[PDB]
Amino acid sequence: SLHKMSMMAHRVKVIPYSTFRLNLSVTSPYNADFDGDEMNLHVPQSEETRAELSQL
Amino acid sequence: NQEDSMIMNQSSIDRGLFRSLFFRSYMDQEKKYGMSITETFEKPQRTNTLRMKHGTYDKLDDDGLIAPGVRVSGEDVIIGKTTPITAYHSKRDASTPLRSTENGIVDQVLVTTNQDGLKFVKVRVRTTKIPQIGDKF
Amino acid sequence: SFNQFVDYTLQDIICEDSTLIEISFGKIYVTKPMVNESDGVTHALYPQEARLRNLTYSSGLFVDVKKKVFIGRLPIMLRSKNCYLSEATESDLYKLKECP
Amino acid sequence: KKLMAQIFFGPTYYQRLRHMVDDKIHARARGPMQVLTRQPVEGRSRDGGLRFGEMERDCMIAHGAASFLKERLMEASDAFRVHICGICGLMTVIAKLNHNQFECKGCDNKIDIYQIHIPYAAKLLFQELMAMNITPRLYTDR
Amino acid sequence: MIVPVRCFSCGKVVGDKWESYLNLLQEDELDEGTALSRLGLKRYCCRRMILTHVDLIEKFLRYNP
Amino acid sequence: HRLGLIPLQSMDIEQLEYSRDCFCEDHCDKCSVVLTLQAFGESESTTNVYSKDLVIVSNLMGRNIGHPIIQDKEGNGVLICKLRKGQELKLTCVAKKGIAKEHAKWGPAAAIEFEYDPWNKLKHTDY
Amino acid sequence: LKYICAECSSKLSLSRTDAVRCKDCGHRILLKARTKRLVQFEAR
Amino acid sequence: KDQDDRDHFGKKRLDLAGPLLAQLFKTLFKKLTKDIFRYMQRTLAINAKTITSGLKYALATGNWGEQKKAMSSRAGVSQVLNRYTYSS
Amino acid sequence: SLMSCISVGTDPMPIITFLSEWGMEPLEDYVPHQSPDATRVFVNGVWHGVHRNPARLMETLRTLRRKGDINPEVSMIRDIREKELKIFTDAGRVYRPLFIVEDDESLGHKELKVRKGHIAKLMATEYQDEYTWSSLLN
Amino acid sequence: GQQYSSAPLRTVKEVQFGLFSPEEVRAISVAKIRFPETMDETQTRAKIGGLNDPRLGSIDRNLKCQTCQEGMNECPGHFGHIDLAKPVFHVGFIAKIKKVCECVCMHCGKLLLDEHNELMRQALAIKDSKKRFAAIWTLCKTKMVCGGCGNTQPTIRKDGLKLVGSWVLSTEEILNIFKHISVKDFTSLGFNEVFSRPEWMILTCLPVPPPPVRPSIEDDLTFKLADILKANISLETLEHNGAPHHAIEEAESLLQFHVATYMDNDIAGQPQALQKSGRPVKSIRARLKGKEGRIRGNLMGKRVDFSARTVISGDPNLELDQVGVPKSIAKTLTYPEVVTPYNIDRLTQLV
Amino acid sequence: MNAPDRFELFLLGEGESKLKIDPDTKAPNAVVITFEKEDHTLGNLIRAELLNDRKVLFAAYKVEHPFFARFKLRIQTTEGYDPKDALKNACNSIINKLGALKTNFETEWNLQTL
RNA sequence: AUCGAGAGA
DNA sequence: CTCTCTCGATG
Ligand SMILES: [Mg+2]
Ligand SMILES: [Zn+2]
Ligand SMILES: [Zn+2]
Ligand SMILES: [Zn+2]
Ligand SMILES: [Zn+2]
Ligand SMILES: [Zn+2]
Ligand SMILES: [Zn+2]
Repeated sequence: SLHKMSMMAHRVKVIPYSTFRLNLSVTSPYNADFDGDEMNLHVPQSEETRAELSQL
Repeated sequence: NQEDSMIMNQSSIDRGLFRSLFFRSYMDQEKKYGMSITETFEKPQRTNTLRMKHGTYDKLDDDGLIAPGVRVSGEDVIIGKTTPITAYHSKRDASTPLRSTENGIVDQVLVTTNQDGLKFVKVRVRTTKIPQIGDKF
Repeated sequence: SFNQFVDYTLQDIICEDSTLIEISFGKIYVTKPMVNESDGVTHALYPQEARLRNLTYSSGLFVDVKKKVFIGRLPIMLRSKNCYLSEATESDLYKLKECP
Repeated sequence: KKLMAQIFFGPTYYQRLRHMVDDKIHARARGPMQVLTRQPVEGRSRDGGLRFGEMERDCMIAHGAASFLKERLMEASDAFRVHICGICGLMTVIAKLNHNQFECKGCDNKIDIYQIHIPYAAKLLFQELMAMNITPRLYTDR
Repeated sequence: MIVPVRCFSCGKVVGDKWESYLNLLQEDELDEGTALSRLGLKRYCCRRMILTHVDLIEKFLRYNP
Repeated sequence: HRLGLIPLQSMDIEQLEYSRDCFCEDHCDKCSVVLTLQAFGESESTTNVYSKDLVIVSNLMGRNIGHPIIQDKEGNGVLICKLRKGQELKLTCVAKKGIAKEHAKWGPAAAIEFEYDPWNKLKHTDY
Repeated sequence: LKYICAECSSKLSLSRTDAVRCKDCGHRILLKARTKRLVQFEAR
Repeated sequence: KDQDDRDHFGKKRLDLAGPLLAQLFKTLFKKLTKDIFRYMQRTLAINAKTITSGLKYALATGNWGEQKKAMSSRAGVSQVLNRYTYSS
Repeated sequence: SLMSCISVGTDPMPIITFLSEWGMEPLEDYVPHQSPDATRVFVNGVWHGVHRNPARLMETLRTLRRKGDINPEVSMIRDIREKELKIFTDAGRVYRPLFIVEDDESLGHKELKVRKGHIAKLMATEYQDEYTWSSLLN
Repeated sequence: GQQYSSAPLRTVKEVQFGLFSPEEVRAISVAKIRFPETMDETQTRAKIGGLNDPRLGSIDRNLKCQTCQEGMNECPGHFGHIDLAKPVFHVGFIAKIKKVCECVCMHCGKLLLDEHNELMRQALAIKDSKKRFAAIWTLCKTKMVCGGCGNTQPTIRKDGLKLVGSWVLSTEEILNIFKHISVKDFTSLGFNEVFSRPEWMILTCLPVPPPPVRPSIEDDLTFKLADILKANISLETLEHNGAPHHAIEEAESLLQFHVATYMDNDIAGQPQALQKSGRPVKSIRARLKGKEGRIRGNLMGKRVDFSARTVISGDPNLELDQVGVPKSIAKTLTYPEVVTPYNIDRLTQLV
Repeated sequence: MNAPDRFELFLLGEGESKLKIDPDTKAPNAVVITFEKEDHTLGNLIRAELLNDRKVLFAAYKVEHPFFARFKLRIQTTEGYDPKDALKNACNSIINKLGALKTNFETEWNLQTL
């Protein structure tokens, strides 16, 4: 995580298969390809913090 | 198939393209102590053994092992071993569970004494893996 | 490298460095890979049986002492001179469950 | 319908690598903790969590999300409640709960006591500093 | 392992053509191309499927267990 | 898996039924065709196991179905396996009606050649 | 239950308090026999 | 004449199984004859487990030079044979 | 690399004896001012004295190695412009096999010692399975 | 959560660092540490009244823990204490102490230069403690002769874990010296009134960390404390009984060694004090040093719950601010949602 | 692992209807029909047959995601012409053409050898 | 769990 | 001064 664009809040879309599916145009800020790259996902636990994610 | 990813023909996959066999061996051994204290291979009951595993032991036999051919999955128990440390609950559980995330079929079970005269066992489980979305090529 | 170690280096290590005050060390003998079981019966160890039973594919060293004796076990590199597989043919390897 | 551009098409020797998704995929929602630091264990096979490292913290700081950073560093990890003496400010307090008996051998404190929420790792650090002849006195006032 | 039953790409049966292929190679003394041609393998995917295959089961059968 | 890809007779398949549609338990004779396979190493030489060795057990009751297609010249068919000397393969096969959309083993066709306008007079392709 | 030796075509039935070795052989490598309860395979 | 090239491969050596096992066996055997010297001065009863367990340890852990963490050969001299592919 | 090998290590003593018995002045009997153009001979990093007329010695040694009398593993370095002769019987030296080019060809020029006959014998050994690599080395 | 406490919930506003005065050390303690025995005593699954007392914290999944009970999940850590036969040096202060001995002459206990000097007036004008000490240390270590007591101040140099003199300084001697520097001289070189004194830098008696710091599955800290207690009892034995001149000193240096290496194990001194398994042992200093340390590894960043990790792939049919989440992960990761009239139906369906 | 069942490509799930007709809010006299358990095979054909009807203003199908076997079909017809009738006419036309094609292929097959 | 080793981007 | 799986020997 080199800059703030390495951690960004997304909307969940539950899909089949075992891969984190992301939009192509979001590749650049994360600096990632799909040649085996792995990513992490964190889930908020209260209203104020998910508000922090959605509004910031 | 952008940014170093690829699209594979599902039909060809069904016909056996890039399919694989995956074998995994678990090894266990009966421990020995100075006062002739020895762990034993068996299928323990919940009323006679401490701790135990959350998984089921019903696939075990009298010798505390699985018969090669029985399908295993989740947190099933592959090897049943107990260690003693009248009184209720005289045995501690030392059973080995199948990998929490893996599954498959018991390919082949091997029972053999050690160089120090210790009865130890290697259980090989087989799982066929089929090329899926996300597999590295 | 391993063959050089067995056929020459070992004797140099034993003889040219050690002498006590007396007991002088003589020739070194390297056997074929064997196992002294808990049964007491010592028998020939083959690589497949060694890997299956978590044993150590090693031979025994025997030195002549003056004024014979077992001094330890040396792990044997596979397909070396003191290995059974070096002289074995393809059919022999197939019988010994060793891949050709 | 035909494709305009023609496609480079032909046999090529490909190979399947060892890295497969079902061996990589991992997810934990409240699992086994460690003993020393009381933080989520390390590894997928042991049902562990993922390290919210220094750089992630830096990113959350950059965003400004404070409550999120607090949530990752408390509720999502090791959230511990400790008692502090209102005098010296150390974890000397002997809190006899269910009897409301908050004792403190050394300053004779029974009425002037405090209660704070800190990470168990912070508690560990403070205790280790106390074992290294240092007093991390914690006051709750300016 | 053993000769794949059908071609991955299109789906044409090829598992019944292995021994015939071998015979066309050793008995009639033909090259691989013509042998593959005579077996009705015109598309290079099936042609590949047979030509590229390595029969490893013959080595596997050498063991007694 | 190899058995799954074996081509079977699907002539009167239209008077066979989906196991998911049949009112039986698991499978029956109105939905599925059962064929056995018993092979054993006999000779010192390699004993080949083909698709001809498959033997229909279930009751076809008139319908042309279940019979393994053998376009082989020697009449063997698909080479299933190879047995050594004392090796044995004893199994049973329940074949059911299926769509190639569900699995490519139910594919009735191989490669379908397809071409329109060989002169590119429509100009659908920029060469 | 019953077992089968590795480097020979035998069929030992020695349960617990027996184990190694083998009947008319001498090797201590014993494999376990296949289960009687059959397992199905979705031929796909 | 310019400075010597310290990256010249001709002025470098590769120690294989031979030299390594030679150093190790020299150590373990000197230890053995030392122990035997002790048993002799205390007064056929020779501890063969020294050489065996020594070689086995150094070959198992990859930590060349018996059980002393002061070794700089902690970079794993002996490793598990990678058997994923024949080429591997 | 595919053909690279590691020197096992041999005994330099017979090479030393050969040198001394083939016109090598002992280092203890070396007078620099009366023989400046004397090539100093090194063996395993040891100066065993100098030697005048180094070419004949070098050709002799090379001939012996190529014959087999001296272990083919042993390396022999002749530095002309530095007037030095370094023979290494050291172990751990990484070497590789090479074709030998000699100009002993009368009706021709500088050609490979290995000829199509040798290759034919090699492939004869290949088809039969008595003429192997060691024969090429000897 | 845990349990209801009568104490108010407050936020940490300030952190006042300082030293641990032996008085406060023994006053804070709730258990004396005499026996070096760990837990078992003559085939008994319990705790001896020496090390790992039940007062320090019970360790057997019990419901009791030193009268206060509250199990072992609520109980933080109850410190102990051990008295040393002779005072020793705190390793992390070896430099600082060695500097103070150069800022104040021996025997007496006074600063060399005062307001009578010209440069000292300028050096003592700095308000910052560090800069003040750094300024005075340079303009005071050159003084040899001296308030009165004109004793020739020796040249002190560092050697191992003791100090020498050139006209060997005992630890008790330096204790007696730092005990007589008084209050006014403390402010002149950084130290504080009732927080940090030079007479507290040296270790008279040292605190004993509770079992939650050194757990058992024993911990290295338990072994090191056992070594310290061993050297202590050995020193006491050599002192009370037959006390040779060149024997008890070795025991003093031994206790000093074990105490010094109990905190810092990576010193300039070659003896790194290995263990039984050949391990260089884990000191308290090594527990904090990053990046795998306690601070950078357990405080600045730590493993968290409600997290997932997977191989990523591109999807042209997902929006920019969308993320594809595998169904299994969706079932695994969860969110606590309070029941309200707006969502009671949906939540009921989900349940 | 997380891979969906294959039959979910052609077997209607629990409660899932075949066609979902929805009134389009954008353009007047338009409709969006959701086809379940169907791919391009049906959508392309229907859409191509809806462009033959000269009383149909708009006709376009799309598969929103390849994971799921379903496609949306938007149809806009002239006033005084219900789009359902356009879909029905298209379908019937398809069926007729396929019937004639089948008959012709059969007759042409009977006249062959080998 | 504590130290070494291989590997992922 | 330098995010993951993993193996395999050690207590
Ligand atoms: Mg990448
Ligand atoms: Zn207090
Ligand atoms: Zn094909
Ligand atoms: Zn039925
Ligand atoms: Zn047998
Ligand atoms: Zn308590
Ligand atoms: Zn003075």
